[PDB]
Amino acid sequence: DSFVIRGDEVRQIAPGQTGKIADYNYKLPDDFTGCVIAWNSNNLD
Amino acid sequence: SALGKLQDVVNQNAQALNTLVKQLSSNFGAISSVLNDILSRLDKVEAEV
Repeated sequence: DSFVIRGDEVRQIAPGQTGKIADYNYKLPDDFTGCVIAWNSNNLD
Repeated sequence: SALGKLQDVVNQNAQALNTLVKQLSSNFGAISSVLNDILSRLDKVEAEV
């Protein structure tokens, strides 16, 4: 699953979280088995 | 005091049940013993712990 978020939002990409992204865009289940991989893409701007 | 054996059995049943109910108030290291506090004070991951 792949997308671009602001760096401060990356904390929300974890199982059982709350916040705008975790509520209204992309929610992980409480028993999630997997890896979340993220990096700054600031050079694209 | 003649019926001490039977009154002791009634007392021990009441003492055991009162102890079992009083233990609902104990924290066991949890942030509150009122379960609805935990479910309203915290996010789901911390609440489950």
